[PDB]
Amino acid sequence: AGVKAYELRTKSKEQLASQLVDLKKELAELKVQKLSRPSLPKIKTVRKSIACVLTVINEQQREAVRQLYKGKKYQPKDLRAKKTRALRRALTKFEASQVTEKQRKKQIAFPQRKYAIKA
Amino acid sequence: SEKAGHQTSAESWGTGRAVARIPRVGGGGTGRSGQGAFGNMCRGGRMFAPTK
Amino acid sequence: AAQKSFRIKQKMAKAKKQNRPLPQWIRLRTNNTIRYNAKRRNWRRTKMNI
Amino acid sequence: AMKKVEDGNILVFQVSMKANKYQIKKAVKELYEVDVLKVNTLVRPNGTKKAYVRLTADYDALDIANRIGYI
Amino acid sequence: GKGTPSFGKRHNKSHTLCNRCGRRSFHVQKKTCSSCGYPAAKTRSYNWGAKAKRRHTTGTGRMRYLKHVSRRFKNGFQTGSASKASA
RNA sequence: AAACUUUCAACAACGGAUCUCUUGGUUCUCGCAUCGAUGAAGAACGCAGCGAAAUGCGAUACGUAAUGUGAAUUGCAGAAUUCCGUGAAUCAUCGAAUCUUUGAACGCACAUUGCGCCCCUUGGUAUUCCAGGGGGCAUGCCUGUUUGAGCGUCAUUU
RNA sequence: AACCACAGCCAAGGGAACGGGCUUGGCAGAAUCAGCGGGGAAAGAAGACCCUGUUGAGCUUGACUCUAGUUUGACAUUGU
RNA sequence: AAAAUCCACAGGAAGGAAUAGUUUUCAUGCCAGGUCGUACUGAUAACCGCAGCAGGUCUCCAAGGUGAACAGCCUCUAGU
RNA sequence: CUAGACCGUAAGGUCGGGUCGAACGGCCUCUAGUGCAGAUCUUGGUGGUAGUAGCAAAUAUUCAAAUGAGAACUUUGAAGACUGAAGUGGGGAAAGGUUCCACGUCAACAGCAGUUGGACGUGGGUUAGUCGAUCCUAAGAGAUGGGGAAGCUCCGUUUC
RNA sequence: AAAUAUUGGCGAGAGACCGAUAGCGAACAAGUACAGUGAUGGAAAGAUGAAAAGAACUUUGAAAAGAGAGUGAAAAAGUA
Ligand SMILES: [Mg+2]
Ligand SMILES: [Mg+2]
Ligand SMILES: [Mg+2]
Ligand SMILES: [Mg+2]
Ligand SMILES: [Mg+2]
Ligand SMILES: [Mg+2]
Ligand SMILES: [Mg+2]
Ligand SMILES: [Mg+2]
Ligand SMILES: [Mg+2]
Ligand SMILES: [Mg+2]
Ligand SMILES: [Mg+2]
Ligand SMILES: [Mg+2]
Ligand SMILES: [Mg+2]
Ligand SMILES: [Mg+2]
Ligand SMILES: [Mg+2]
Ligand SMILES: [Mg+2]
Ligand SMILES: [Mg+2]
Ligand SMILES: [Mg+2]
Ligand SMILES: [Mg+2]
Ligand SMILES: [Mg+2]
Ligand SMILES: [Mg+2]
Ligand SMILES: [Mg+2]
Ligand SMILES: [Mg+2]
Ligand SMILES: [Mg+2]
Ligand SMILES: [Mg+2]
Ligand SMILES: [Mg+2]
Ligand SMILES: [Mg+2]
Ligand SMILES: [Mg+2]
Ligand SMILES: [Mg+2]
Ligand SMILES: [Mg+2]
Ligand SMILES: [Mg+2]
Ligand SMILES: [Mg+2]
Ligand SMILES: [Mg+2]
Ligand SMILES: [Mg+2]
Ligand SMILES: [Mg+2]
Ligand SMILES: [Mg+2]
Ligand SMILES: [Mg+2]
Ligand SMILES: [Mg+2]
Ligand SMILES: [Mg+2]
Ligand SMILES: [Mg+2]
Ligand SMILES: [Mg+2]
Ligand SMILES: [Mg+2]
Repeated sequence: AGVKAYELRTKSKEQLASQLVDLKKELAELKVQKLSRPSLPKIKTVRKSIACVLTVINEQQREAVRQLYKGKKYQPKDLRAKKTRALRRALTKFEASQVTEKQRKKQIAFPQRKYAIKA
Repeated sequence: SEKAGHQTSAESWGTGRAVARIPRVGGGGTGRSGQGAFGNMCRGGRMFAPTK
Repeated sequence: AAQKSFRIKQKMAKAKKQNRPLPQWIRLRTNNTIRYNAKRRNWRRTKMNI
Repeated sequence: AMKKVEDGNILVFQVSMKANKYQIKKAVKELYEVDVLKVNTLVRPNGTKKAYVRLTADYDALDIANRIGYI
Repeated sequence: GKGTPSFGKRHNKSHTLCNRCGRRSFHVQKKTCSSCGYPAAKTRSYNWGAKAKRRHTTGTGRMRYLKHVSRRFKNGFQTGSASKASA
């Protein structure tokens, strides 16, 4: 059936490493059995189980690193957002909204007014 | 399409090769090589007065 | 050449694995239109230009 | 490959194309707990790598092949 | 003997495989690919060669990363994960 | 008179016209704005129980995680307490990852799967040798840091 | 495979002034095999000679019109 | 041809003394030596020439007789 | 499709019969990529030629058995020959890329044949401290500094 | 900023357009097979049936296959 990632998430790093080694042994033994058995479908289940364990392990390591760099400038580039080169180049909302004190005075003094032609 | 029938570098072989003077696909090895092109009478050619 | 680059031998190994007829059960699949191996190469017929 | 197993004290393995003779020696010692005398390697005409791993006189190749599972 | 007997001397190679485009257009002595222009930084291309441009242009390969850009755009380049668990 | 040649018809050939069909093309219009050193486009090689290709993917390899759906997949084989279910599927969605060798391609090099250096760490009696694992080392330019050069130059001083 | 309008016996006549066909005569009997080079103005190529084209190209020169280079002058660089 | 590379010499920096202080280009002893290539043809059928084409395509080994001779002719091994 | 029928001078139209299998007409109008014998016309298909020209260089084959449905050609034996060591021998370099080897096997291919095969199908096969590459420099190629160039880039190889 | 452009990209709606020699070169494993040293050049190829129900079985043949039988509305639909 394979392993369930939601089950795997409740495990520590050592437990996931132990399961990963156990599954690798299983795959090696099953690849030996494939030499004599004409067809082996369990290979795919164990192979996907290995991917699921490696995925969960990676998610735990990446999450712990995110906690390590929490709320500080200069995150690792892999943990930064992957929007787009140009989007990452663009001025921030703060920089875009910046105005001179002179323009800000004019915006305060003479804003566009709400009006209607009725009376 | 304005490029239909003309996406080819075909040229005539001229007289003296016992074939008509219609431009012909160059090269070799594909069955299209040596065939007529660009003409309204040619298969895969350009239609007469393409609709605009 | 019998003293080859690895890159050439790698390309020769890929061509060796490709050299085969169509698997028979592919013709049995629903909506199959593949009749044969239209890209079958042979050392006597068409050279592979490295 | 099998007649090599019961005649030359040799285990024949398909190994990674990125593996060199050191890594093949280290892996065989770790996965199978046998001591390795020599490793010869070649790249097969299908692009995989074949390792001829000869064991020391202290280990048989039949019993290890049986323990691994083939024959 | 400019024809058939001279054709029996063709056993060297002017071009081999290009690292960049895998074309067998890498001129061995010039160390330039006649197809892609390796090792120049730009890819060799010409507007008089419209078919060649068609042969090698964007979309004739896998588009390993571009194939998902429009989907990420359509979702606003969102970050995080989907929220719920099941039905 | 037969055979033979020729014409016509029937049946049979050869060949693939005609008719009907069309998950394709072409043209017009509308809406939108999103590639890349956070490594693109493109290239090589590989990956399935049985695949050569197309398509998909990258040693986590026709895929992993997540979310939705709600019982498939299917050419065979196989599995099918998971089927009133955190749950089938070559399903949809997709925001987390993996992403070989490359390529603007960035240690140097590259018709070589060629050759180095730095840091951590492991093994071989090992700062020095060999090897394994992990992480690094391109160029131009900007801001800053530190360390410097120049009788270019200012004060200072037994 | 070349080749093939249809085809295939002559004589003369006329005819685009040398016909296998047209006109007048000669004649004329299935199906064919080996050979042969008279004829098919046989085949091979939109004559390469010649002429025409307000079609070229190679080459030459005191052709027409220019040009790289080079030389000469002035200004600038250019000061004391 | 060049270069990598190996050695020698001149020089005399520095280092070295007790029961052997050191040093040992003498002997023996221990460990390791990665990567890629490696099959086969090499041509009157494996290469190029549209092909299983009398063409073309670099080179090593080379028995006896005759004879001046790797000539021509005959023969042994091997091959067909 | 139809030496069956009818109408129209004609372009054409209609009907019967056979085949066939899913759409299509009459009339009034609109519109065109709207009618073919020719273009050494395009693509594809097909003839006569014609069972014709031919399959004649490299001295050459023969007997028997075995196999097999089938043997001039496969195998084995016997025999006759040839290459005649600057080879029709034994290896290699470019190049090819599995052609190497084994089993199965003959529709296509081997311009006859085929039980054979460089063919078809499925597999097996290439093991290095010492052989090569890898290192060196050669004629040369080429970054850097720097100078040209609108620029793609060019020069230059120790230069300021 | 907007009114303007847009034979590329993405997402849509359409046509007195083409209907497999047409329509893009490509309706199909199409920029594929294949040619060329190379720049480049570059095809052909759609349709059984509603459903494989894709012909069990007998017989002749060494076999392909034939003759039967059978499936199907139809084999005057047998993947030639
Ligand atoms: Mg997998
Ligand atoms: Mg067209
Ligand atoms: Mg290589
Ligand atoms: Mg190797
Ligand atoms: Mg080796
Ligand atoms: Mg010649
Ligand atoms: Mg010439
Ligand atoms: Mg050259
Ligand atoms: Mg990447
Ligand atoms: Mg999916
Ligand atoms: Mg005619
Ligand atoms: Mg006539
Ligand atoms: Mg005549
Ligand atoms: Mg008359
Ligand atoms: Mg008469
Ligand atoms: Mg004559
Ligand atoms: Mg003329
Ligand atoms: Mg002429
Ligand atoms: Mg005039
Ligand atoms: Mg000329
Ligand atoms: Mg060998
Ligand atoms: Mg060998
Ligand atoms: Mg060729
Ligand atoms: Mg003598
Ligand atoms: Mg008729
Ligand atoms: Mg129907
Ligand atoms: Mg017309
Ligand atoms: Mg006609
Ligand atoms: Mg006419
Ligand atoms: Mg004859
Ligand atoms: Mg002799
Ligand atoms: Mg002789
Ligand atoms: Mg050999
Ligand atoms: Mg084979
Ligand atoms: Mg034959
Ligand atoms: Mg035969
Ligand atoms: Mg055999
Ligand atoms: Mg053989
Ligand atoms: Mg078409
Ligand atoms: Mg019917
Ligand atoms: Mg019928
Ligand atoms: Mg029918």
